[PDB]
Amino acid sequence: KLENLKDKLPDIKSIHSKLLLRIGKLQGLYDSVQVINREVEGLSEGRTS
Amino acid sequence: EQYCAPDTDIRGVDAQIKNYLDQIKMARAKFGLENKYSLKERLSTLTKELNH
Repeated sequence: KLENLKDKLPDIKSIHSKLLLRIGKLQGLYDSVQVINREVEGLSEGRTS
Repeated sequence: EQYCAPDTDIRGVDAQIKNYLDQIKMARAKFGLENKYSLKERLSTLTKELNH
């Protein structure tokens, strides 16, 4: 059963490429929340234009 | 919720914040000016003329 190890390899390349996709999405949600917390800090200083 | 729902570009939803982040002071300077003095001095003289 270990002789081929051929058609069992690209179905782990598939589930590993979706996980690296889901990491980069939620790493982008934690970079737009840190934009909202830079505006609400600066706006509640008192200086708007 | 649109960052994690599938089949979406990331840069197309990052521009929905720049829309939202400027619609939040276009409603805070619309009630921070009409409540500043145009409704302050309508209650300044009218509470003196009630007392008299």
